[PDB]
Amino acid sequence: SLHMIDYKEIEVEEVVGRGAFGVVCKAKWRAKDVAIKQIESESERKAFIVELRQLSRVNHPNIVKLYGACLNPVCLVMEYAEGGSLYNVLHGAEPLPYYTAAHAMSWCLQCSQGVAYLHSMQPKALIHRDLKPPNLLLVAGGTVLKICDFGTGSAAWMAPEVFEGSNYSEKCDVFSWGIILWEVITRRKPFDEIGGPAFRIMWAVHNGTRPPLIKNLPKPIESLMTRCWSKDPSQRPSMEEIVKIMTHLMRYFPGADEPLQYPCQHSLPPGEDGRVEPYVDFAEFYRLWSVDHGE
Ligand SMILES: Nc1ncnc2c1ncn2[C@@H]1O[C@H](CO)[C@@H](O)[C@H]1O
Repeated sequence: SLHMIDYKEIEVEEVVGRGAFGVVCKAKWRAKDVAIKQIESESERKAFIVELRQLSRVNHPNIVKLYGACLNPVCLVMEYAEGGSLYNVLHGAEPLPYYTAAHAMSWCLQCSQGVAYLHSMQPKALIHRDLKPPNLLLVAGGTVLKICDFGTGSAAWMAPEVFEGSNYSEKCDVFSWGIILWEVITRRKPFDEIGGPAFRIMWAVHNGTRPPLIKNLPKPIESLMTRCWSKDPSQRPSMEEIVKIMTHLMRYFPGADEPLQYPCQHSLPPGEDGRVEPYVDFAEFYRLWSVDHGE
């Protein structure tokens, strides 16, 4: 429930991308920089309407803010994520930014906060259904993360019970969260070594295949990550529990407030061993952890 806008007051600019349906472009509105997604032929009409009703209910710090809409041509006027997508930060073009373990953990904590808010909606919970880096936006110097484009999304982040058509719950979003955590820690695309048609990934994941273990990952983070990957949905933690756990771990990950400002020359040596090395460094975590415990 909120704000209307007339297309004639919006100055469309360069296309910034295309998601599940419409097309997102850069733009201006009332001298404020905005981002807008419009339809490209009805059919997206139905979907766009659902997005409106949903987006009109949500109000949270970690979810893209909607400014208004319009059926003149029909489009959403959202806030412009200066920082771009998390996909582009991770796997984008040449000058890729350097990021730390604190950033990675912080992005994941903020993601779970936004999703925990959706899962706690009343009358009934909203499931995202399409959690993946292309749908995670960064602002405030790549410091603050926000979720966008609700499913209502490649097979690399989908919970197996979802492809198999079968019923599913908010626990499908918890599975995607687990994969995104592996992905920001290793800075590798999940199942990139499978490729081919999507059905080859679905088959692998359906038979129990998960992203390779990370070398030297902290036990408390590894256990949280693998629990989210559980075949059995009921065995995955709730998004609320993930928020509590991640919040407590952040105590050993200081520096999440620092903006992304250094360009890194990221290598990436695959060689399918029996594990992968993390992109981020956990040496400070262990030292700060050790200080609070025994080691
Ligand atoms: N508010 C926004 N600001 C900047 N880019 C956006 C926004 N919403 C969606 N996008 C872009 O939409 C493309 C298609 O969803 C994504 O790759 C993402 O970078």
